[PDB]
Amino acid sequence: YLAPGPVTA
Amino acid sequence: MIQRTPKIQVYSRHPAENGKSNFLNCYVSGFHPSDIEVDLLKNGERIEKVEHSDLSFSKDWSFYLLYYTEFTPTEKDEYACRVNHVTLSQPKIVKWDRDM
Amino acid sequence: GSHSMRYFFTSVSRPGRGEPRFIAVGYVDDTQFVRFDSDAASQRMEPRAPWIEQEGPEYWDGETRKVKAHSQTHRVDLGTLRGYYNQSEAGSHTVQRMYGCDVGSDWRFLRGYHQYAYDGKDYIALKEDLRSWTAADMAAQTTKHKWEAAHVAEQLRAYLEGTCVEWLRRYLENGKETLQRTDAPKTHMTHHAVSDHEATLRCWALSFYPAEITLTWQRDGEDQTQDTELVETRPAGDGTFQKWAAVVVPSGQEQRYTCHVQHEGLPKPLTLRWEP
Repeated sequence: YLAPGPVTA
Repeated sequence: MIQRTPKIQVYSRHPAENGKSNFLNCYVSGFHPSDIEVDLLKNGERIEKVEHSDLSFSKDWSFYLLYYTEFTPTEKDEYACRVNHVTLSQPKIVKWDRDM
Repeated sequence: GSHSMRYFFTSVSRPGRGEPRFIAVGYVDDTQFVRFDSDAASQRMEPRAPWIEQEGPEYWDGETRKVKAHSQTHRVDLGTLRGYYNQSEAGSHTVQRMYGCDVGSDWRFLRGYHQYAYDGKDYIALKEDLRSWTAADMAAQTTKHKWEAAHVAEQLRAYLEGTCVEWLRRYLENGKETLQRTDAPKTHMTHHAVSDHEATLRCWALSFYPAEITLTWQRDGEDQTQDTELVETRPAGDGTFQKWAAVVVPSGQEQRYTCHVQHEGLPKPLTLRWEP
């Protein structure tokens, strides 16, 4: 179960 | 930028017995960047029905992949894995040895 | 024993034309269970183990939306980092991400991790407390500041300590028949006459799961390192692993040497000694 969409660098 | 050459192991899934069906594996690991060309050879020619794993990588970020195909060893047929990568000036061929 | 769930993501820019190539894999322990590949036709998160096929279409819709969100974040990062590092738009670059959680025997949270790399080197990583970041250089330091102002650690922590563990447990229960079976290595020893005066003994460990194993040679009860070779642990292709270790010995002295094998699936380590 993936994490929510990550935050950009 | 930071290039790591592939380690190559060529081996069968199961102990090799002439005339019995088996899987030939070429395991390439420890390389970066990810683009790589891997062929399996029978007596010099590229085998067509070769499958590979999904790209993943290790603790030091280096990539690994498994290539494999179905085969039937015999006394005299040569099998091998040929690999090309930006870190190699020419493709490297690694012969299968039953005992390794 | 202990378990983990981990995801691996790779993106490779294609300056000549189009979007980056993106590949994602998930694992429970050493078992791959899902994949996504931007170049495959489905454009969906796909099962790679039978016990995940259980999951209904909302699972798969959800995972598919999330994984695409990951590929787009990486695509933006490839552009941002090329500018932070002052690189030309001509070359191909790579971003890599890995995160997940471990649980102990008791299936309670043990630890979580989230790490990110650019061109094969550490860029930024979550610290063990899951509240703060490790940046490797001044570009990553800029990313650290952005993620701190945006409270990224909190929300990761909520997932690593909560959601991740909860799903790991559900998968362990659903994939019980394999995921909670350990397969002890099948071992044997081979003998190769190198010359009239030396021989090689090779100790094999086959068809074992999980991948963690130790093979060590001893001579008259003490560890030996000189004149040995140890191959890296390698996948058999059916979900188990293989390894071997070899030692060169004077011919006629084979009985002095012993191979010791340790693995989670073995109550006692095994000892092998030549004379079948």
